[PDB]
Amino acid sequence: KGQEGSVCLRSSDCASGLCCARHFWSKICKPVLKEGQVCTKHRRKGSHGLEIFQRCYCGEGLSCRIQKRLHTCQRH
Amino acid sequence: PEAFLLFSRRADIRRISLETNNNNVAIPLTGVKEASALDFDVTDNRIYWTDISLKTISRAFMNGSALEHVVEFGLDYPEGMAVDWLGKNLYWADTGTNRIEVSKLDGQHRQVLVWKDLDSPRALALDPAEGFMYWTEWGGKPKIDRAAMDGSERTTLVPNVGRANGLTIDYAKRRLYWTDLDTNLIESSNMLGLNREVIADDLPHPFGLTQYQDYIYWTDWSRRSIERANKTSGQNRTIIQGHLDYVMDILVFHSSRQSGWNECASSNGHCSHLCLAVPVGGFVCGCPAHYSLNADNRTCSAPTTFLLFSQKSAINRMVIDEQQSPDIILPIHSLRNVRAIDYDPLDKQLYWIDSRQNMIRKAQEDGSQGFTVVVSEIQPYDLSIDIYSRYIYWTCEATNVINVTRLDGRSVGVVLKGEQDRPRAIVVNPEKGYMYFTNLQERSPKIERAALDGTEREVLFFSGLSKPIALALDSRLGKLFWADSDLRRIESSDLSGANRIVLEDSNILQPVGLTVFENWLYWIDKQQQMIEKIDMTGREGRTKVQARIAQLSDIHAVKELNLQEYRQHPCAQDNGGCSHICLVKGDGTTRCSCPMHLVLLQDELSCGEP
Amino acid sequence: ADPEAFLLFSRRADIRRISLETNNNNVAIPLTGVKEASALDFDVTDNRIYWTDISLKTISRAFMNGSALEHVVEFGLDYPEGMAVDWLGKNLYWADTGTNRIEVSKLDGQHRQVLVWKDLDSPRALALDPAEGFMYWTEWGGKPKIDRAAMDGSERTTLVPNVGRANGLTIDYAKRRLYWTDLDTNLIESSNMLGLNREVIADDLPHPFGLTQYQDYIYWTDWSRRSIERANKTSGQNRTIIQGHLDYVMDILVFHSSRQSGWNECASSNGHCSHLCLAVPVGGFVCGCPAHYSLNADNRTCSAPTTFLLFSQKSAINRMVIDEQQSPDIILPIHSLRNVRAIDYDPLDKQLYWIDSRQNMIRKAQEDGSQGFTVVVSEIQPYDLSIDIYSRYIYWTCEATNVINVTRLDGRSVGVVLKGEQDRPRAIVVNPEKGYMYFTNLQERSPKIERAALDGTEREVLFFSGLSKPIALALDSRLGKLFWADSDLRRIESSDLSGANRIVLEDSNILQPVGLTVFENWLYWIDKQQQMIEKIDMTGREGRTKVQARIAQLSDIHAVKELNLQEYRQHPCAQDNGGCSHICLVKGDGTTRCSCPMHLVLLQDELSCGEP
Ligand SMILES: *[C@@H]1O[C@H](CO[C@@H]2O[C@@H](C)[C@@H](O)[C@@H](O)[C@@H]2O)[C@@H](O[C@@H]2O[C@H](CO)[C@@H](O)[C@H](O)[C@H]2NC(C)=O)[C@H](O)[C@H]1NC(C)=O
Ligand SMILES: *[C@@H]1O[C@H](CO[C@@H]2O[C@@H](C)[C@@H](O)[C@@H](O)[C@@H]2O)[C@@H](O[C@@H]2O[C@H](CO)[C@@H](O)[C@H](O)[C@H]2NC(C)=O)[C@H](O)[C@H]1NC(C)=O
Ligand SMILES: *[C@@H]1O[C@H](CO)[C@@H](O[C@@H]2O[C@H](CO)[C@@H](O)[C@H](O)[C@H]2NC(C)=O)[C@H](O)[C@H]1NC(C)=O
Ligand SMILES: *[C@@H]1O[C@H](CO)[C@@H](O[C@@H]2O[C@H](CO)[C@@H](O)[C@H](O)[C@H]2NC(C)=O)[C@H](O)[C@H]1NC(C)=O
Ligand SMILES: *[C@@H]1O[C@H](CO)[C@@H](O)[C@H](O)[C@H]1NC(C)=O
Ligand SMILES: *[C@@H]1O[C@H](CO)[C@@H](O)[C@H](O)[C@H]1NC(C)=O
Ligand SMILES: *[C@@H]1O[C@H](CO)[C@@H](O)[C@H](O)[C@H]1NC(C)=O
Ligand SMILES: *[C@@H]1O[C@H](CO)[C@@H](O)[C@H](O)[C@H]1NC(C)=O
Ligand SMILES: *[C@@H]1O[C@H](CO)[C@@H](O)[C@H](O)[C@H]1NC(C)=O
Ligand SMILES: *[C@@H]1O[C@H](CO)[C@@H](O)[C@H](O)[C@H]1NC(C)=O
Repeated sequence: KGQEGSVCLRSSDCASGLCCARHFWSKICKPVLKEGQVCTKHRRKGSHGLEIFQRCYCGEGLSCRIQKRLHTCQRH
Repeated sequence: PEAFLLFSRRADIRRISLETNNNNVAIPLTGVKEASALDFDVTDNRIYWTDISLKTISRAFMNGSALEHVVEFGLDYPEGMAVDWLGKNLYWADTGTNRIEVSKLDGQHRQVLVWKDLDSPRALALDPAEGFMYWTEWGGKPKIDRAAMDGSERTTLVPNVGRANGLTIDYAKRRLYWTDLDTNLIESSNMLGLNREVIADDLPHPFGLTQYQDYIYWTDWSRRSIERANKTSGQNRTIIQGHLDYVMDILVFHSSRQSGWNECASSNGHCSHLCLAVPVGGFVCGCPAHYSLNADNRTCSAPTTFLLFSQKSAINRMVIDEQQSPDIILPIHSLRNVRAIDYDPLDKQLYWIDSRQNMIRKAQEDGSQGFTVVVSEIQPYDLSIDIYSRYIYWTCEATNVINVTRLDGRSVGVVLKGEQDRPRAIVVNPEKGYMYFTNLQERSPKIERAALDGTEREVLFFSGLSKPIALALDSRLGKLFWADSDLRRIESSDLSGANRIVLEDSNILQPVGLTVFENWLYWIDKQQQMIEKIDMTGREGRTKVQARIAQLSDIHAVKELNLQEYRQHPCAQDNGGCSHICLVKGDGTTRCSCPMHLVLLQDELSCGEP
Repeated sequence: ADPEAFLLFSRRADIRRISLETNNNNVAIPLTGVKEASALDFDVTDNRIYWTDISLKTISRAFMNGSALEHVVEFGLDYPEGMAVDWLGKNLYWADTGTNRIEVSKLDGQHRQVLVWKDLDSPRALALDPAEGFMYWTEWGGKPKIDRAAMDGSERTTLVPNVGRANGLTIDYAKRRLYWTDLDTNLIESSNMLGLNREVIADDLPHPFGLTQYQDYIYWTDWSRRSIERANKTSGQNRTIIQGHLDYVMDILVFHSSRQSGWNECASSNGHCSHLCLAVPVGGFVCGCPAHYSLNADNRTCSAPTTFLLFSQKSAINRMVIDEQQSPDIILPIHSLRNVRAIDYDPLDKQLYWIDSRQNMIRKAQEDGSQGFTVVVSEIQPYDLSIDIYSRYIYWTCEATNVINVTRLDGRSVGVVLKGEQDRPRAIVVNPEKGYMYFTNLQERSPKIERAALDGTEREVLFFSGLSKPIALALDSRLGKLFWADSDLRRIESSDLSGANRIVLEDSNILQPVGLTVFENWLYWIDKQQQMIEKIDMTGREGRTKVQARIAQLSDIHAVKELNLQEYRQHPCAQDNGGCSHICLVKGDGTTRCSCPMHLVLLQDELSCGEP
């Protein structure tokens, strides 16, 4: 299955710890985020449609919260 | 009639005919800058939309007439909205403010239904017939929650999902449709969030979504279009319109989309304010923010005790409900720069100083009934209301005096004007015919006291002072409070001036406001952008109230007025028959007094020229 | 210079120029074959623009008049998101988020070298300051930051740690400051050249992306407002829009002579450096060399690597050195490459040989990529090759006609040396020092490993049991050892050339060995599925070691040792091919006979081969 950097179409095309995120105008397999790692937080709904540098979601048992301004993957 | 499709794009809302798909026409609207969320009301033939640039929620007839802003305060990113055609209510979800709010179609009686544990509510879908509302959340860990249309029984319907959008309800077939922007697909489920099915996962970039009859409609960010498909199959696909980029919301406008019945539809549930649907298709009466539902379960009563904290361009009210009710922004127009605030518990009126205009103004809670009490060189610094005698004491930064003015703008006169001295902070204590103020003299600052007529002056404190900027006092606690900007500390003593102590000198940057609410001492820190409070009982210690509040200028506590006790003040009714100043000592002695340019006459009531 | 300062910006299919004036004319630079332009820089003195294309996976340049369109870097790129011009030393720097490398080369592309490869997590934007000898870049990992280093890759350190995905990293040279956008907090920040005195220039921006500055203004792009706007560089006010309705503006820059001023020792005679001149903060500059080259004792000239290791994939052949420094492997710039199946190397002429499985040919080229030449073409279907560097011959196997064919390095055939009805030769390795060749014989349902003389005679079976997929061979002539890998049995075995002393080397944590090679005292091998290069010590003193991981589509690996020219000529076939017409065999006593292919016969000369 798809490794990091590999061209993908759906997250299912990628390996265990990876997701299919868009980079520029195609999608490649990117790693899921781990605790402490910076995650994406969109202000406007539209900014999601415009994003061409897409991060993956936060890993199992991690939530994208604000630091105590960036957002990092933190445990519930 | 007919069924047309509505969509929002940048600064205009358009409609595409569903029979003749090439009939693309705009809705005659003006002033719109960034249309986002979109809804309608077939009955009223009205359209509703939010503007994330203008920070408003507006409505208008389809013909463009009667354009009006319904919500124009306390909005940040109103990307979720829905019209309640049965209860005739307006619901919305703000991502920037993290709140799900409600009000009447015309905007009155606004109330927060959800605010605790909210992270980026985006799409909102109502179901008045069943008394449920659904919304997607993007923050932390994406999900779809549900709750009664009164905010009750909140539950997570779908725990495992990516950032979802275009939440739509197939009322007839009882299912939930949505787009998953992260997983990049269209999903579907039942009202319980089960029987989950993927309608389409081979679409390039689905964004907007709606559904009508047997079809689902979506927008595609990348194909720049609006397309259609068999709602269950996901096939039999066609293209409705192309060359449409940046489409935010899409929605089918037809009578068959707003059907069903509700108790709120009959007579608004006999409710005095809001009729809110709940499970079983029943209802419950709701009140405006901070208002309370009376014992009769149908009438509402406004808050009697609450806090008011002001910032440069806004005045806020907060209450201490165990419900944890969130603070709100008072709908007062034309606020440029507020320096200080006070409140009249007798006629429920809010007063404030505006440094931009160099004037004192007043208005009611709801922001109406505005009126300027002092205009002009004059340069108001601080104010304090004598709720009994019915006039306002205030200090002028330009002429360095203490002016007194009736609540109706009618001037009374000056009561304190000495060369060299400079009145700044001021709080009146009419219960004992006194007034406390800070005196920022050129080389030596002090805290003074005097009678409400400017006589009987005496310095309470002169040491440990570089810039006394805030005053407060509480009869019950028998304390006088003040904060020093330069010395970065809050102090306290008895009204007499005895037993002076330092309340807190640690972790203080720029104290600009003090007030006493219940048995706590609240203060605002302009630099730390915080509101903190200390327990005067010494049981709870020190805690923070709010964080990140920019441009704090003043904070004022409001206690319910005991009319039975207020009327007992001799200087209350008819101002005790006094021409100008009426005051009452602690020894019961009551008397009429005069401003400096006049003198007490022979009747010992009226004031005349010397 | 006199010409007015104008604005250049990349925009996917094209690169355009505009003036500092609001709503002024917007013209595209007449370029060709541009697919997705991203990073953008220039060379005012040469009147040239450089840009990266993340679709073409290249770095290109041309004059402002569109002429002289040439590709400067077209290999080993994944996402060249960052790229900058060193107008003083005349060098080209770039960063790649996919390969995690900051590289440098001459402006024309030659003498490429890797500057940063360890501890890199998506380097994005890149700004140079050749006058001071420093380079700056933004990094977009789990913990984004802005790092700094000498322009030779030395003294790397983080300049500002508390930031999101920063972009448009630009330097205000005159007033010693750094500006950048932040794609996570939607603001434009600034700091001194040390990452201190950090101020926020603008915060109320919806979607800032590109950035640049000139004089007292900063210019940026905004994806949401589809615009190019400017503002007071210190204040952030006096804001105006320069251009509206611009979709997807990738990178922006100010084309003016004042932007590329200053001086260093590299601008003058290239610091007398043989290859690269790299500015450094302390010491003026240092001389650099191409990847894997050594800087000679003179501190000025370079020498190519003598010994190294070659591993091929499906679409590429790589070279990697064995350093204490762990120098990065590089992709060899062979344009001819498409579908390699096996590789070999002639140390004599220093050239690289491979089999193209699709075009079905054995091609040749030096590591440079030049001097390419096809030595076998067609039915023919080459499976594996083994070069006899002494007789200048290639022994190869055909998957179609099932024979061992031998061809001269120039292209002309010697002939078949092994053909059989049930024979199917696959893997092959020649040992011309002893006079034998070793190969796998994948007969139907009974695989085996055989030996024979280089003419096809004296055939014998070395091993017929304990085999399922003998897939790779390797030998060590000095120690008389043979090695093979079995794909099905997941193990690496060894033996004497005779076939005695059969011993399993490794049979655990192996999935799919497909290549073997001996490098000094180590046995290197590649695992197609594990996507790894590993090695064990043949002496057993040290333990199994991982060399590289995450290498996709591994096909072959091959060790290259420096040729001992003198020790080479000791071989009886080294010159004149031992006086033979075709095959030159080596007797046990270091003497040489002459033999022939299957279709010829040795004549009375005992040197010539004729027909029966
Ligand atoms: C714009 O429309 C409003 C309301 O909708 C109209 O009446 C609906 C029943 C339906 O038939 C729609 O197609 C119509 O557009 C109009 O409001 C009316 O105003 C007149 C006085 O001008 C009043 O007598 C009616 O009672 C109003 N209708 C209702 C339902 O209250 C309005 O006139 C239209 N604006 C313009 C400028 O034509
Ligand atoms: C496109 O431009 C190149 C190079 O730019 C020229 O030199 C720059 C320093 C600057 O002065 C530009 O304005 C010039 O256009 C041209 O290449 C040069 O051509 C001339 C005349 O043939 C030749 O003498 C030079 O040696 C060339 N190179 C350089 C570096 O000067 C080229 O001719 C231009 N192409 C077209 C079609 O006009
Ligand atoms: C105190 O307040 C009163 C008004 O509240 C001011 O009286 C005004 O005086 C100006 C002259 O400077 C007149 O033109 C206005 O008509 C007065 N207003 C009213 C309503 O009578 C007064 O100036 C203030 N301060 C002082 C120093 O007297
Ligand atoms: C062995 O290799 C040689 C080339 O090295 C092949 O010889 C070719 O044979 C064909 C006839 O089948 C001729 O038309 C070509 O001219 C020959 N090529 C050259 C360069 O001599 C030969 O086909 C290969 N296989 C066998 C079984 O001989
Ligand atoms: C929609 O899909 C269902 C299931 O495939 C099919 O039975 C039905 O006929 C379709 N409806 C229309 C209107 O095409
Ligand atoms: C829709 O498509 C399906 C599958 O191709 C087909 O069987 C069905 O008849 C179609 N329905 C309509 C209404 O065209
Ligand atoms: C108001 O609501 C409460 C809670 O259900 C109920 O017990 C009470 O009877 C209601 N009061 C009236 C007057 O209906
Ligand atoms: C930018 O701001 C600085 C001070 O904030 C000011 O001196 C300058 O005039 C402004 N604009 C220009 C054009 O320099
Ligand atoms: C920029 O704006 C400021 C006020 O915001 C003004 O004083 C100044 O003149 C403007 N332009 C320049 C060039 O300073
Ligand atoms: C090479 O560099 C070394 C270390 O700086 C120096 O000692 C030596 O003189 C240099 N060799 C030259 C300049 O020939």
